[PDB]
Amino acid sequence: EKLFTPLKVGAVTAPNRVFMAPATRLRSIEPGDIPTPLMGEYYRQRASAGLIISEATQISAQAKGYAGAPGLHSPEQIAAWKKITAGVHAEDGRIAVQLWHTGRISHSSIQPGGQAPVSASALNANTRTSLRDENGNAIRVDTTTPRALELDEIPGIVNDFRQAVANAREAGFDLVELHSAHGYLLHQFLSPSSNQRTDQYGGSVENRARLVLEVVDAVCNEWSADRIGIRVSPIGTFQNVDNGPNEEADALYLIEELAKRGIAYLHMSETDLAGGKPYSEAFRQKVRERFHGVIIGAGAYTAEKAEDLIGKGLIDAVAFGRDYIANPDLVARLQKKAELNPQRPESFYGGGAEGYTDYPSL
Ligand SMILES: Cc1cc2nc3c(=O)[nH]c(=O)nc-3n(C[C@H](O)[C@H](O)[C@H](O)COP(=O)(O)O)c2cc1C
Repeated sequence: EKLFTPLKVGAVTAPNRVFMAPATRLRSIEPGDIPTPLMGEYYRQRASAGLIISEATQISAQAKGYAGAPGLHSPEQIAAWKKITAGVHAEDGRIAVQLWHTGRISHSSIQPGGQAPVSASALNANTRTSLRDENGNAIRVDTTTPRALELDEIPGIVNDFRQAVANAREAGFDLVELHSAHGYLLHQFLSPSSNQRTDQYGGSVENRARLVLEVVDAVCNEWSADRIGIRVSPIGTFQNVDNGPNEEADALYLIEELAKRGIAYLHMSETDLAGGKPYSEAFRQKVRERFHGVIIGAGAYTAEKAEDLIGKGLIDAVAFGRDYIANPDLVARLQKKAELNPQRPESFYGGGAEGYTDYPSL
């Protein structure tokens, strides 16, 4: 078995390969998009993970697309996240913050000034996001048509990611994960289906990857490359954002470019929750030979699949989403081959302690 053996992940060392995947739970305080003591308890319960990757966290107010998702831009947010990271560290854990801009997967009612969200192009995502009703309960609402970012606004986006990483360092996170997956802003630029720009940020793969690579360079300069990871979902379709007709070639281009920066990790979200075609071993080899840090796989993994691919040398760690939602001590359960708690997906999004901090440890 290798799942329970240590792994150096940039500037930190994980004691096992069983990582907690990022999971939006939509329990922050509004107004202010502030993490809570209940969220600190949730993460503290999971601190035996080789690495915790937090729920997606806004880099700015404009980045917000879901009511209840936290930010890392305000002083009050920074102060609250400092308590959460302290709690994880008190339990000898490690925690990374996943940073996002939702782009067009958003709604005007939670944007600054009530105005349209932004994206690469002015095309509706044709999906829903999650708002809150007058009693604070999560509700699904159609996304608002976005405005295309003007060329002169793109430096501000890069600066927002830079500043959020600086804030993550102060807040005590061990690493950052850039959310370049799942149809959110960075992926909106990457994908030909959502990016119809005719400037240097659209067209060719080199132009479509331009923004994400500018963000990577900015955050590496702000902190250090050994503190930066990135989540990608480059094969398949995710929240109506496909990866285009040359998805494999384009993914390998992006990975080769990320490798030049010497970042800590590459986290690949292999399928969305509705499924998709599995990665071939050949494609995993092509990824492996292009990236020289840690590769994290995710998407309906079992311990068996993780051990298989780690032992084949194709990935270094596995991130579990829903199993970690329901099992705070997943590491111990997997080590002892114990049963897992049953999942309650009706409480994944919104609400309070129920379905959040009340899944028992062994
Ligand atoms: C309730 C829920 C919230 C999620 N939120 C995020 C998120 O904030 N960021 C992200 O990159 N993926 C998110 N995901 C995807 C998970 O990280 C993970 O890739 C996915 O659950 C598939 O893995 P699993 O079969 O182990 O659950 C979420 C999934 C679920 C079920």
